Amino acid sequence: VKKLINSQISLLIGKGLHEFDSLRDPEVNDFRTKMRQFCEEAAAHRQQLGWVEWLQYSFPLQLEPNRALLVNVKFEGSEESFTFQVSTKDMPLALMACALRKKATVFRQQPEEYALQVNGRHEYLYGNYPLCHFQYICSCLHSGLTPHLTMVHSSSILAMRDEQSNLWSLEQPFSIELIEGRKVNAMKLVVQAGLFHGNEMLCKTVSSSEVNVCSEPVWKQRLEFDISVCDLPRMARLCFALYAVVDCPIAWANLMLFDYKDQLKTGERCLYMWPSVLLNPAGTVRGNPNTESAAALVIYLPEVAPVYFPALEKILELLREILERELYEHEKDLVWKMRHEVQEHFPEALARLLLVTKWNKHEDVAQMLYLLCSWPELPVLSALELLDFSFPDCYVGSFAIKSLRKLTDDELFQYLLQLVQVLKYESYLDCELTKFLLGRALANRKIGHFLFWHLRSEMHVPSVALRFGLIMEAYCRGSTHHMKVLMKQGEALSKLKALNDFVKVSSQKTTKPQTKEMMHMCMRQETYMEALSHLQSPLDPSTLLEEVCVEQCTFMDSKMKPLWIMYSSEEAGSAGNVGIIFKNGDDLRQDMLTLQMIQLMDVLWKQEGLDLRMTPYGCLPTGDRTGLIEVVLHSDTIANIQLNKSNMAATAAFNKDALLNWLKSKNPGEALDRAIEEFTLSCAGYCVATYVLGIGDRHSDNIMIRESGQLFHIDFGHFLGNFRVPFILTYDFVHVIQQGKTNNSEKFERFRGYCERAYTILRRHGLLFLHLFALMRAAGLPELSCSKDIQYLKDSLALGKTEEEALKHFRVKFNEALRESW
Ligand SMILES: CCn1ncc(-c2nc3c(N4CCC(n5c(=O)[nH]c6ncccc65)CC4)ncnc3n2C)c1C
Repeated sequence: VKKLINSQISLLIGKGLHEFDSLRDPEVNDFRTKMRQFCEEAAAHRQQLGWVEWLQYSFPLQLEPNRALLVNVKFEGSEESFTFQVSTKDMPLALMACALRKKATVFRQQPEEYALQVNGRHEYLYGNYPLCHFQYICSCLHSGLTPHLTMVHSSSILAMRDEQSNLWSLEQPFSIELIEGRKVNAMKLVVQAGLFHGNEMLCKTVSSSEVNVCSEPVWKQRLEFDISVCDLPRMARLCFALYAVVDCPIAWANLMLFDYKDQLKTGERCLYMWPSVLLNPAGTVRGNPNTESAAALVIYLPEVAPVYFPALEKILELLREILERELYEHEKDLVWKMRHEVQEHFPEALARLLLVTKWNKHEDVAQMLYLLCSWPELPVLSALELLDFSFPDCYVGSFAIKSLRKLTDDELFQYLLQLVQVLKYESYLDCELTKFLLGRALANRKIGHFLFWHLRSEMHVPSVALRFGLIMEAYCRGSTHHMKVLMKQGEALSKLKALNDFVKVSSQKTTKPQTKEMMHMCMRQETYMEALSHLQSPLDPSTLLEEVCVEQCTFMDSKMKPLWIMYSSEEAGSAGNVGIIFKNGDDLRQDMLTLQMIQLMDVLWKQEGLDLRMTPYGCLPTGDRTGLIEVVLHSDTIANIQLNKSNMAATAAFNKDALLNWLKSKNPGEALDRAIEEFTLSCAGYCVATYVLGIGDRHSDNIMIRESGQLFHIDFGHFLGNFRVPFILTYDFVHVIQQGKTNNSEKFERFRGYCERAYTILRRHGLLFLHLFALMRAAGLPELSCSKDIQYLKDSLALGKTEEEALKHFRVKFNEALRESW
């Protein structure tokens, strides 16, 4: 029971709980206890919520960002069903009323006491929303399906809730002693060091002497820095970089001069260093957990008495506009001088002010903190900038979190990826971000679900394993029922990896149709049939992966042999037919980030009243170079369509005609003008999106098109011009945009109009894209590793330029892409 839950949580996080105890770090012991209570309390509150409020936790409504329609409905106990005529603008209650009246006429004798469960899905229909706003109904429109719903009474819903229950006086120049080592290299060895607050240095870099290349060296040098003990900030960081010289980095190590309880770090410290794959302030402040092979640096932090960092109470007592839109020294002085009026008249310039203050001056810092305490709540966009590595202070961070509490579950969900990456900056295990995320995660099952997998995937990384395992453990104490749902997924993912290795070996000896049959034999085995069937999709907790259709399952013949897994459900009909791509051996983190952005562009466009028919399909990294991808049904690649396949409905003489012929065959009659509008809008957005993000290697094999006419791109392994990518236009698309005519300038200017509208809309939001890409420098993706990668986004959107200049410059780029297009 208790051991079962503990051994289940270890099974789930992929790390033994005992490994946390064996450290004997009281910070860790303190984190597990504080959080467990926090998380446990959230579950207690959650058990007293009303059935409709419970549905908002467990079944978050999936909405869309005069005409009637057919709809099927039924009840829980009985299996008989009925159909109705209802408006797109009608409410769930209106639908539930006719459903109640039809049962009241068949049964022969209160809509507010029912909820419409989508059959064979983890979705419900309720609230003050017109039937059109629901994704499941909006889906039934384009597919022409019959919505099948179950009338679940308030009593039955509460039965599910029940069954799912669980100081300044020290004015000496700061110094430390450098004792001995235990490393390998061959020359002479040196040890640089330095103090930091964020990216900036608190003083100068003090190197040691050139001891010869050969040992477990001994220096025993008192390294005295160019800064006083009184001038050290609460979040002072001390780096170390060991290297050889006659140029060669060997290892790096960082640590906080203060502890988590605010006390200055005393005496003797052994630092287990990480390799290099010169000085790295961004890197984690905890030591390498591979104690055996990891080299080290033993040092002494001199004592000075039990000294603690001053409490708040103590600190509390201690041509202007022209430049406020980096800066000079005479300007830095002006900004700092005027600091009072920046609070009063320019509160949203806080981030700019914090950068001009001297963090190596406890007076400037006390006066800065003093102002910051009485600063007003900034916007969510401004708060995201305050979570940058440049703002390490806790008071700043705690205030940034204060301003992100207003995020909706959907706005939180949009930024969640970046919020998990900021935890990699965090100096102390317990923090407000962790407190926030975890609290929000326990308030919404979809946020908890998605946060979980964001943590769970990076467990194989040593720098975060401890941090993330602890947060996940906490979540499982708070979400005991969801933990089981998540295990079923883990077991499925566990099998998928085993099955995929088989398929990878098999393909090297045998052939594809044999491997395919061999693979299906493995799937039919007892453990695989139970493990891969019946589970909520990791890509979408509302989709249910029920019966795995083994005959339809396969893999693509491409290096990593990605598995193609297909599902079906009797209870859902066609809505229960869903496919997933399991990938292993490649990192999908970049693909998820490229997709997150495309989806954000669709939101910012949709918010300005512009729907460019984008297809931001699910992609979820779940483990070590492991993840799932969502199969977008009723779609095929341009290469598979351009084949110009023999005796198909799209037989064409030339390549240009292949595309449009495919659309005529999938959208006959009046349906084709809708499909070309769909194609034009989606193409505009994907032309703009791939241009802004710089997505190269765009061949017909990785560009797709839906049977509805919507264009979409796949395989986002290379972004930000890291194969300077130009704007791209293919003649085969221009031809379709032009309704299959060599000259339809009428349509072409509408198209060019969408590319111009879209492009400018994103420039107005250029800072959001920059603010979110700035927090991803924590993640460590090969192509999001420096300011030069952020410079691509600044340049592509042209933020330094005005609207007039950027649009004029973009029209030339658009024309240039049109000239190169044959
Ligand atoms: C990063 C990888 N990635 N990202 C998105 C995707 C991806 N591929 C597809 C797809 N495909 C592309 C591959 C096609 N295909 C083929 O031409 N030969 C095949 N053999 C076996 C299976 C599939 C085959 C079938 C249609 N159809 C629908 N959605 C998709 N998504 C999200 C992919 C594959």
